[PDB]
Amino acid sequence: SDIQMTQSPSSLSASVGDRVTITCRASQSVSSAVAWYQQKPGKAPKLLIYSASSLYSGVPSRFSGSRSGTDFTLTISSLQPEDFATYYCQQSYSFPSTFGQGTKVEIKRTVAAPSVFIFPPSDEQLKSGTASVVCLLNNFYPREAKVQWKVDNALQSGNSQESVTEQDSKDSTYSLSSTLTLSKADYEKHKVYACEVTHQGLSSPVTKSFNRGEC
Amino acid sequence: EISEVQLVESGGGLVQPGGSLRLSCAASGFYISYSSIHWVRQAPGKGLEWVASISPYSGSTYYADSVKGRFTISADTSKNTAYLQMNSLRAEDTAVYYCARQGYRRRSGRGFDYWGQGTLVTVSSASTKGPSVFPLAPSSKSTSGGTAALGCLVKDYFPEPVTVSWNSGALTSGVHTFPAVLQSSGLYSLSSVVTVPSSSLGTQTYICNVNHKPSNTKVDKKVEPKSC
RNA sequence: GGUUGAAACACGACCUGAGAAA
Repeated sequence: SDIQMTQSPSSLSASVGDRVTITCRASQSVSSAVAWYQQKPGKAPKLLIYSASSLYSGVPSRFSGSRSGTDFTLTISSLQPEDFATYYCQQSYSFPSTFGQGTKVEIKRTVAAPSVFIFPPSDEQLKSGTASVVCLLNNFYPREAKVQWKVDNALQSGNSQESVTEQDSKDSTYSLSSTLTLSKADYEKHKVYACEVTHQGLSSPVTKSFNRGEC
Repeated sequence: EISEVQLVESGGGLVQPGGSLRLSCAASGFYISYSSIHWVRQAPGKGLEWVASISPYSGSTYYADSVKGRFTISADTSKNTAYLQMNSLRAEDTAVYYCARQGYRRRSGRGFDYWGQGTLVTVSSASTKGPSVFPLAPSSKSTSGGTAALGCLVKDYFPEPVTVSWNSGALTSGVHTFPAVLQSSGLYSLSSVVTVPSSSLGTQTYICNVNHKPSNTKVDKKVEPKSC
């Protein structure tokens, strides 16, 4: 029966200057042998707090930690825009060491409408039998957005994928790509390709279009 | 010179199921003999999972149940390097593996104060494939938010990762390189885009520099408005 | 439980306390 670390909340969204707290409960006593880390996606975690309440040398003073029994709290007293990350607690009271499941911290800010761009497939790609059509939504907030593909005014389904950047470290926006994949034969059969974007920054949905082969 | 604490990892990459791999963690700025060294891994979309550790003075070793009997941690103090030898690899072992230094007790308790950069281990029977790179062409007729946009589409590559720069790194403002997406073919694709002044198209050159080390692919692609 | 030896075990020194497997 390994010690479990239960983190809360699963995610939070707070503005610059806000006080944020994250908690972690150990399933049994871990004394004060708890560390907190900050991790950017795909990067090494960084040590913030050790022995429950001690600030690691060099870490900014807005971070602090505290213990009450088996409940551990990480506090950020005044959130900064680079503080978006997943934060993890860890117990090293006994082997095996165990980690909490992470709390994702997002920087809340004002609404920003996306700028929208559509890209036809290149002639070079078509020669290999597949066509990729790309829609870009640039520098928007919040993250939620709908992208609808229309081919000759017919709504598309099941043939696109989306990817999103992490938040901008300066102004907290996202960008998003939507890629529509068609066979060359299907691409050549139709004329008008359109990307329709709905987002709370836009009063009305924005559609970008091109005509195949028409410059 | 200033002596910096550094952990430099190597040895990761693509390995067939049932195969073996040895990861290395070469340390500088401190003598590994006097620290506990740990391995921690992170599977795609999952959290941190502690894997193994080795103790100073004794060389005692410890393992997570998930790897016990298959993985071996060790340290060669004469090379200031720690190792994770991994046998009988399964798909569930696919992850970024990190080595970490447990800090000095009086200054950091048991916290892990320095970490390696991570190395990706991919357990799969699939073959390495280099990407194709296609232009995302811009236009002075296609402006939004006061800019034009252009980019490069990097497609059908395996395993991760690829990296993209623009104009050999001289162009960074407005660049967005999206996370890779796994296609139904089992190959990855991503795009990298940049917003630029519409007045600049035709006065300025935009080249995307694509790197896929697993295949030794280095590709530069000029992105220009089409003559139309 | 805490301090401390570059130190969770092994190899050492301590503090609190009836006892640090408390």
